[PDB]
Amino acid sequence: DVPQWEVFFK
Amino acid sequence: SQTVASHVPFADLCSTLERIQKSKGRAEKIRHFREFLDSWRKFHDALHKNHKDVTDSFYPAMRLILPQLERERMAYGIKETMLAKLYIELLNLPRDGKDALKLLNYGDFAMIAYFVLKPRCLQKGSLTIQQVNDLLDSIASNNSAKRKDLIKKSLLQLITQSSALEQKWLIRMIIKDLKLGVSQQTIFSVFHNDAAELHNVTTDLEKVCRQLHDPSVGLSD
Repeated sequence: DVPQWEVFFK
Repeated sequence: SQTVASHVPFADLCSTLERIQKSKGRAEKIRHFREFLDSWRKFHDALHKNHKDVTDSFYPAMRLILPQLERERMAYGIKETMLAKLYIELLNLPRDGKDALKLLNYGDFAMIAYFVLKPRCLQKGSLTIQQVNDLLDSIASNNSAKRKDLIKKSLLQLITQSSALEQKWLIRMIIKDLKLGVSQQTIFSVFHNDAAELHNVTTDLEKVCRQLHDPSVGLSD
C-alpha cells in the first residue's frame, strides 16, 4: 500500500 | 521508521523554490509553496495511514526552505571561493577558460554555478530530500571533526548526482540565503497560523513542524 509521490505532486 | 522525505525528489523541492523565486507577486509565491506543502501533507497521511506514534513531519523540507533557522546542523565550513575551486577541479576547467574565470572572478554565486553547469552532462537529478539531508549532515559533522577531505567527498556526492538547478539551490541552502522574495513570517503563516508564535518561544524548527503538522489543530490543543 506504499503511495507514489507522483500521483500527489509529480 | 519511514519518512516522506525518502520519497520526494530533491528536484521537486528545487523546482518549487525556482518557481517561487521567479514569481513577481506574493500571492503567486505563496501558491507555489502551498501546493508543495499540501501535497506533502496528503502523502504523509497516505504513507503513515495506520501508524502509531509518528514523528515524521515537514521538517526535512522546511529546514531547507528556511535554512537560516537551521540549528540542529552545525556550520558547514563552506565558502563560495572553495566551491569555485571544487568546480574547476571537478569539471576539468582550464583556468584561462571562460567558465573558470566566471567562478574565480566572483546574481549570487549559486547563479554563476548554475549558468556554468546548465549546458553540461547530467540534466536530471536522482537524490531524494532525505539523501540530501543525510549528506548535509555528514558535511556539518565533518566540519566539526576538522575533516576537510570527507567534506570534499560528501559535497562531491551531492554535486555530481544533481542537475544544475538542484545544485543552484543546494548552494543557496548551504550559504543559508535562498533569496525567495517571501518573508519567513509569510512562510510560517502559510504553514500554520500558530507557527510563527511557536518558533518564537522554542527557536526549534523540527518541533514547530511536528507539533503544528495539522493546520486545523492549534497550539491551544
